[PDB]
Amino acid sequence: STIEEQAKTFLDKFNHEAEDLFYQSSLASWNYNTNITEENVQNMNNAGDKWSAFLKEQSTLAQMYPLQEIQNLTVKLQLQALQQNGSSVLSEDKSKRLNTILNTMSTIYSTGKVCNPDNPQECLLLEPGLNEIMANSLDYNERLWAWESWRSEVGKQLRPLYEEYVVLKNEMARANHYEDYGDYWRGDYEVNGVDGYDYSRGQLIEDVEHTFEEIKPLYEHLHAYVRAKLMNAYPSYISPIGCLPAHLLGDMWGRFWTNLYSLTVPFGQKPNIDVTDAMVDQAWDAQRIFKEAEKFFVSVGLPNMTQGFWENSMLTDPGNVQKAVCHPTAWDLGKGDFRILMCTKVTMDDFLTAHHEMGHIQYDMAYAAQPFLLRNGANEGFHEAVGEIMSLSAATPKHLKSIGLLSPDFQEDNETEINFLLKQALTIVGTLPFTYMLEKWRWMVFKGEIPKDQWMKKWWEMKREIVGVVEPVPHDETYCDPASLFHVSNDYSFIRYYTRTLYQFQFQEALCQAAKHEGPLHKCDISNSTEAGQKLFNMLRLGKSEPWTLALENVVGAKNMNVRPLLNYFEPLFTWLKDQNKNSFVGWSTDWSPYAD
Amino acid sequence: FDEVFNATRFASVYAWNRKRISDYSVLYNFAPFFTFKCYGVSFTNVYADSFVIRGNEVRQIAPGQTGNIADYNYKLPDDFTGCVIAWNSNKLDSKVSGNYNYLYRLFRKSNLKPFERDISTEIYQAGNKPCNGVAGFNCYFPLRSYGFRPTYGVGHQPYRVVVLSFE
Ligand SMILES: *[C@@H]1O[C@H](CO)[C@@H](O[C@@H]2O[C@H](CO)[C@@H](O)[C@H](O)[C@H]2NC(C)=O)[C@H](O)[C@H]1NC(C)=O
Ligand SMILES: *[C@@H]1O[C@H](CO)[C@@H](O[C@@H]2O[C@H](CO)[C@@H](O)[C@H](O)[C@H]2NC(C)=O)[C@H](O)[C@H]1NC(C)=O
Ligand SMILES: *[C@@H]1O[C@H](CO)[C@@H](O[C@@H]2O[C@H](CO)[C@@H](O)[C@H](O)[C@H]2NC(C)=O)[C@H](O)[C@H]1NC(C)=O
Ligand SMILES: *[C@@H]1O[C@H](CO)[C@@H](O[C@@H]2O[C@H](CO)[C@@H](O)[C@H](O)[C@H]2NC(C)=O)[C@H](O)[C@H]1NC(C)=O
Ligand SMILES: *[C@@H]1O[C@H](CO)[C@@H](O[C@@H]2O[C@H](CO)[C@@H](O)[C@H](O)[C@H]2NC(C)=O)[C@H](O)[C@H]1NC(C)=O
Ligand SMILES: *[C@@H]1O[C@H](CO)[C@@H](O[C@@H]2O[C@H](CO)[C@@H](O)[C@H](O)[C@H]2NC(C)=O)[C@H](O)[C@H]1NC(C)=O
Ligand SMILES: *[C@@H]1O[C@H](CO)[C@@H](O)[C@H](O)[C@H]1NC(C)=O
Repeated sequence: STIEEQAKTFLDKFNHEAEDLFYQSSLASWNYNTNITEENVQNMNNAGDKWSAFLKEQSTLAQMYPLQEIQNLTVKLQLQALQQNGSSVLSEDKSKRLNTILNTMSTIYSTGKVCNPDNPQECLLLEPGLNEIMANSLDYNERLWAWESWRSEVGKQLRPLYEEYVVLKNEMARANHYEDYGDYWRGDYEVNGVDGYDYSRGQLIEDVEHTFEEIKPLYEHLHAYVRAKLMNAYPSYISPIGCLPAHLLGDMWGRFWTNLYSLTVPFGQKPNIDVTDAMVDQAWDAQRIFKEAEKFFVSVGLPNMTQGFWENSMLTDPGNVQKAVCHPTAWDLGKGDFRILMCTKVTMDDFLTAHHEMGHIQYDMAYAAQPFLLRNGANEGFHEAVGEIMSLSAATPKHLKSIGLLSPDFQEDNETEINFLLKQALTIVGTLPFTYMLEKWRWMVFKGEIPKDQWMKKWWEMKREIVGVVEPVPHDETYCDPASLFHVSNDYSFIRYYTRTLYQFQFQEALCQAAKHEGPLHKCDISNSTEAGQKLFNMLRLGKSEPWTLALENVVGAKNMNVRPLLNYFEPLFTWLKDQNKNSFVGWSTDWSPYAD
Repeated sequence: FDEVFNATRFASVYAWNRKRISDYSVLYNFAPFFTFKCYGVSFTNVYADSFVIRGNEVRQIAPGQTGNIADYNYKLPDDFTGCVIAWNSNKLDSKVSGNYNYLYRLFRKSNLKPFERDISTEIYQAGNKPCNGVAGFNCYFPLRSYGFRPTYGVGHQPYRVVVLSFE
């Protein structure tokens, strides 16, 4: 009866009621997402608002147990994840204004349009048609028009709203003893009071900045290669000692360099491994794919599928009028109900997204015994890492030629694996500088070290200094370039895409080492080995009940994120690049710009 | 026997039907019987109790267990003499929008004594300031309810249990 038995008794009732209402709300949202109408929208919003109201009332009720007296750990973790005041600590007017500017920013980003300069009645949105020019065109002037016009005609509507989104968010976060909004965001990687696995909210910055300093020797070489190859498709526009113009990078922002593969392919006479014909020649339906995926997962030692998963899931595209949302996801409806929603075709990319989504479902199944509030990955970057290693391992010739899609003969050469590794690096390594630099900019903006009359100046300075990408037209202080990205104008954290890329290769190396692999790392397949399955399950089954610095040690052997596994993955490409840039100039100078002449 | 094995409705766990009864071979060649591990055997008269619980709780109806069922709802002694059977009724005891007519208790002041039944409905008192018959802070209503639905994984579905006792 001291202070703790009361907290435990209260958490029991909370768990029961929350489980029930959550199942109802999630079932409504599923029944809307797979079958769109006008009544299902209301049947979903009803349960949604009911669940939100219940959570708000229970949070207001759970403030009467002083956190500084609970001596357990899981009880304290639950009560602390429940006591979070969140928003609504502001006055009413400020809360309403914050909601309104959030909605306005999302609407502006979603339905903004730019049109031709010689026929102004021919506009085109961003998603179907603008970022189709950026990813397909080979004209300098057309890409420049698209890039400039998006930022000049949508980025300039988001600045006066962002300038006060920052103030309102900063004030909300300061009203919770957090010192700014950036600290609130970093407050997810925090561990307090475990005596051996501590982690401060201020050490994440130092660790990110220290592990990024060991990627630069590889990113510089990939940069030099991409530049010396782009200098043959846009001659007399790139300078061999300068940066890369920001509109030649494959998409509207340069987040992934994966669209430059047709331009910078190492050996263009060797076709890539692509099994789509041998799947059609054997009548592989939309259900043999998932059977092979389940077989792969049960091979290592993980359970089967629940048999309620096969009947309720929407694996194929439905009939004539069943309009749905074709975006592959895994659903965790609760009460022991797991489902998959995807509209699969008979291809090879769907053959990998199958393994990805079933990995998500396996993670969801493993920790379903924990209390309600402790059902999640250890932090923001664990779930996608676990999902990604499966797709990484299920796309190798040593696995395809044993499933039955490739001839048992047909050995692979080394040129094909250099092709594969370069296409992997164009989307794995070419996105780490971007992510790190954008998150550094946002942290420095929220903290207060960049006054609001120096946003674009600092943004383009850091772009030239960290990423190696110069703008093609000067941008004064009336623009707002970061807010023209989905995650910036919709208030989503962005550092998870950086720690995930490290956790994923750490997991893959620690799992391939237990399966007794011998060759290079990019050829390993964890299938048919039970020790790897056990080592992965011993961390899957934990959830949020333990600090993430312990869940990471259960599998790998270290406490913080490392970077040596990633470079170990890319070693062969690194040696080839280091021998292909003898004549070029490795690096860049931050003074040249495409308009300086 | 014919009455409580195939009836149209079964009883809830906190208040279970009891029958002091005044042919065994027929029960076997029947419904899946997802568990039939008894103990007493490999009489004057026999009692036959029955109830409806969750799936993953069936492993708690046994001598020397622990849970919110064998501490507050139904407990067997350590020298149990009868046996226990349990099977699935997912198609006959579940409906869309929940089957809220099955209850169980998750709050009590003292653990049950073997072969006891608790029907009381007093407001539980967790704190130290007395409650005086009204819910609120630190005082709860001790009878929740399964939300039985057909789209549940095996383990959250309803299971019918029947215990036979010897003496
Ligand atoms: C998908 O949604 C549509 C409309 O939201 C459903 O169509 C109606 O569903 C109700 C449900 O009982 C029926 O009574 C009506 O007769 C249906 N009308 C038509 C025109 O279809 C549809 O049933 C939903 N899909 C499924 C599989 O239930
Ligand atoms: C309070 O902490 C104790 C240990 O610090 C937890 O005890 C565990 O409880 C689970 C659930 O019954 C058992 O399976 C473990 O064996 C217990 N551990 C030990 C060392 O005995 C307890 O669960 C915590 N409180 C809550 C509500 O979870
Ligand atoms: C969370 O927000 C509340 C206000 O919404 C803060 O203020 C306390 O609220 C409780 C609610 O019962 C009052 O009893 C206290 O008098 C309030 N003031 C205090 C405690 O100084 C509350 O402090 C906030 N807590 C956290 C952890 O953010
Ligand atoms: C792929 O393997 C071939 C097979 O040896 C390599 O070809 C060798 O290239 C070196 C270059 O210094 C020559 O000295 C050898 O004579 C070549 N081998 C033969 C049999 O003639 C090729 O270099 C490898 N390519 C990559 C990208 O690693
Ligand atoms: C996992 O190992 C099993 C058995 O070691 C493999 O299954 C057999 O593999 C041999 C060797 O090719 C075949 O002759 C048998 O016909 C296979 N049996 C079956 C039922 O397929 C299996 O191929 C291995 N899986 C992977 C992905 O390598
Ligand atoms: C269980 O009870 C049901 C009815 O509650 C019995 O079902 C009857 O079975 C006989 C023989 O198979 C049929 O002639 C009747 O028509 C059935 N009744 C109905 C309503 O369908 C069943 O036989 C009982 N089984 C046992 C083992 O006791
Ligand atoms: C998985 O399912 C197959 C048949 O679908 C079965 O033979 C196998 O035993 C199952 N695996 C486990 C661990 O039960």
